[PDB]
Amino acid sequence: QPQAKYRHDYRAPDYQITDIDLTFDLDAQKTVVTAVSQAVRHGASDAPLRLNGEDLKLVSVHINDEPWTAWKEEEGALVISNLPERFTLKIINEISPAANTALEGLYQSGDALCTQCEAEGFRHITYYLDRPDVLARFTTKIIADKIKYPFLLSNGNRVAQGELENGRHWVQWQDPFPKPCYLFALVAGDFDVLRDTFTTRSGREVALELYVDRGNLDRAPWAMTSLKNSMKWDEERFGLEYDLDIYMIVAVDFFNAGAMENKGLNIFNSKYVLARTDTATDKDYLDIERVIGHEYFHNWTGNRVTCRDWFQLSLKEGLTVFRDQEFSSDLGSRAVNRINNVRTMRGLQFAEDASPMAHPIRPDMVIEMNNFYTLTVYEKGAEVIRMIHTLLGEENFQKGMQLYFERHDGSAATCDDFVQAMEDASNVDLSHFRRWYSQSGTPIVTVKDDYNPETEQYTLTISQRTPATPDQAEKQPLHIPFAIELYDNEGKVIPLQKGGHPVNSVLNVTQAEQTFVFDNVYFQPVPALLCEFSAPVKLEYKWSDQQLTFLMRHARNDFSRWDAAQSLLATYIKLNVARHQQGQPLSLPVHVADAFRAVLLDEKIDPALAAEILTLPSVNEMAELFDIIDPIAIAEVREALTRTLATELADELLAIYNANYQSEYRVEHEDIAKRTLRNACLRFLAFGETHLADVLVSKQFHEANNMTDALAALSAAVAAQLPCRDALMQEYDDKWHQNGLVMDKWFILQATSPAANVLETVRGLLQHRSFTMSNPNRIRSLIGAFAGSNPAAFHAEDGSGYLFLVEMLTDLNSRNPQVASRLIEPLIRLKRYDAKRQEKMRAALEQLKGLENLSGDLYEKITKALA
Ligand SMILES: N[C@@H](CCC(=O)O)C(=O)O
Ligand code: NA
Ligand code: NA
Ligand code: NA
Ligand code: NA
Ligand code: NA
Ligand code: NA
Ligand code: NA
Ligand code: NA
Ligand code: NA
Ligand code: NA
Ligand SMILES: [Zn+2]
Repeated sequence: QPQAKYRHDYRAPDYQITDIDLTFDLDAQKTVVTAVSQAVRHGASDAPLRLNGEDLKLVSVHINDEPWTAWKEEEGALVISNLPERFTLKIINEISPAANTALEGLYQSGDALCTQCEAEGFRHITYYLDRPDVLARFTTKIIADKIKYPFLLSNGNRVAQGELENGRHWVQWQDPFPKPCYLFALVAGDFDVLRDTFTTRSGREVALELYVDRGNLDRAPWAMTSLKNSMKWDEERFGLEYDLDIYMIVAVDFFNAGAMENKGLNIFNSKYVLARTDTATDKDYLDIERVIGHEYFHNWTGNRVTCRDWFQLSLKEGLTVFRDQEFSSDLGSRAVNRINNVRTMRGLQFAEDASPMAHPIRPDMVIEMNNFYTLTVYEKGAEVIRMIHTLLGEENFQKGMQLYFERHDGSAATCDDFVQAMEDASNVDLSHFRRWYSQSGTPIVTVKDDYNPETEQYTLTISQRTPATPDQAEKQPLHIPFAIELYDNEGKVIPLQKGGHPVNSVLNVTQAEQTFVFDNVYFQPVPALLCEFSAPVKLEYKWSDQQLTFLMRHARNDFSRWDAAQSLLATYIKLNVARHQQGQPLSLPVHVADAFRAVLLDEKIDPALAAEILTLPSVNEMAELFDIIDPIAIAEVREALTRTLATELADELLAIYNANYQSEYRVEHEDIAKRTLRNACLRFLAFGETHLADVLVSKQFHEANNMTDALAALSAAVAAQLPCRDALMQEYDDKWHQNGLVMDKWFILQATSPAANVLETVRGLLQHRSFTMSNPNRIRSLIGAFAGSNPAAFHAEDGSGYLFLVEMLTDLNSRNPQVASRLIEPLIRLKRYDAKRQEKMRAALEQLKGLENLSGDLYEKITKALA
């Protein structure tokens, strides 16, 4: 069952493989793989070649065409001894795509065959040096039944093709860029193809090809459009062009993650490709955009420069997430992007950094590498890259990117290499900054202020510390870029300065405790603190309600207005959760409701921003405010708050809802912002007088000319338990049952229902005609949404949620351990809950620990959780 691997153990490989020639005789039941690799020894003469392989049937081994006798198979490996220094290795083996339920390696997605090799899936295809610092030039020949698999795709360009007897054919591909094997891809199947072209700024014409299941071609143009937008943006912002002749994307229905950046042949979860205005929401459109961009941006940050080892995952993922965010932000509402990314950081990643699974963005220890494709590596990773950007500014940051590619193009690099490039290009010292790579947990930054009217000085006294996490007992101060702005009482910025000279508004918070003194502060300021969430930290500062509403009215950056609103609410969320636990109803000062009233009626606020201020923090974001989480109190308080605001703001809500009506549906940023505001008003309106609400919601649902508006109405019906809910839910089922992606939204609504009988409805749905345990998207929509997005039901006092999740994980552990491990995450958070909950959650985890054939993926999490 073991065994953890450790970053500090990295060693350069004893052998390299420079070129690999693959042939697949493809069949669902039995695929024959022939792999001819050119190998070179780099380590000691007597070192055996250790190849990784899993679930392979070895047929033969030859070395320079000599059948080899000096080898043995061991657990996960083929160990070949007594080799020359350079030689040709030839392996023949068999695998069975149809048996592959874990969806790693070569597997079946409906009638298609496709691959997923990151992290360590290639070893499920043949015996190989399945480690990302081994880089080979691939040539791939695919042979298959012509009728079942008319399209035979791999990385690169087509260099040969032929027909064979018995209705077979083949295509051979060649990719000139050396690659680690996690970037190998193969697809075989029968597809509709949308083809288009992008012309790079230096005049290279790239053929673009999007492969979708037959009948899905009508849902492809947005994705193709987003790809072109991605290519253009990476040229304009980063100076990067695509480096091949063709760019293929294949949308498949059975896929564990969102998508995969395989060189020239990305494979996508169809969730992040398929859109039409009646099937997909504005959010889907902007997610498709994000993820198409992300995989495209990987071509440089990931493919042209790869990872020395898997502990360096954030080198590509943090950076590529930063890039997808800058892309979304440049194209759309930068404020909305930042706000949402901050909501994700505070509401979801902070929770992980306080969990038993906590790790630094560059982990030190890993048992199952698929457990480290995390909010931390990705989202916190990007926040770290963004801190570098904050510290260097754009021009220097882009010089660091240039030095990074100039030094590392065509190699496997480390996080440390990236930091060094940024430091050397910029001349900004990032020694201390590197500690963000090696330390887990969320720093807490404590600020106290003092204004001195005699000296006309404002002084901030800033402290930091990070609590211990289960993985690390010593913690040390980080280099926290801590952006401020100071406002006079009319809302003007006060120049920051000291002893005659300008001071940078990004303060360098590097120690446990420091003081910063600003001079020439003629009037007592109101500060904005941690502007743009300039570091991924908790901020402890004793805001007055009035300072916060002042900021809501006057802060220069849209984000600071939002964030001031969140700090205003936070006090009253905490108040009312304590009240709720004593049986006391919601209490909200009049002046708080008035601050949201003012936002509804301020004509000068960008509606994109108004919408976000009028979107209350989620139950996950609310949970981050507390030492011990009470999910039932949080959920009832969020409901009560919503009903309070609905009552107090009813007329203003209706007015803004009506004013933002749009007869034309467009996927355009201004339109989206208006719709988002409209629908934010709708959420409150749904909790007004019952009949009025029922009529308004039902009308939106029935008269919508797009899925954004239909879903928002259905969601509101569900959330407020309106009388129309059952009829609208049944209508959506009747209309959409045949469409998995669209039914996923309905599964989410079912799983997150506040109805008393939600669990029972969810169990029933395991037999629904649109549900299947074979499909990860369906799993995550129904089961995962219950456990992870309905904490109130998941954490029902009778413990029924935990038992339900145990039953589901008991199946998934064997079927698909990666989706199992995603779904176990809520149970591993047990120590945030009260003792009675902890006790039932430990018991659920102890049941799981006892499973016959416990996957490594779950073993890792369960062990940390029970510690
Ligand atoms: N492969 C990623 C998603 C997309 C990406 O990181 O490139 C994951 O498995 O979570
Ligand atoms: Na071959
Ligand atoms: Na073996
Ligand atoms: Na990836
Ligand atoms: Na990559
Ligand atoms: Na923008
Ligand atoms: Na595994
Ligand atoms: Na994976
Ligand atoms: Na809000
Ligand atoms: Na949380
Ligand atoms: Na906008
Ligand atoms: Zn990625």
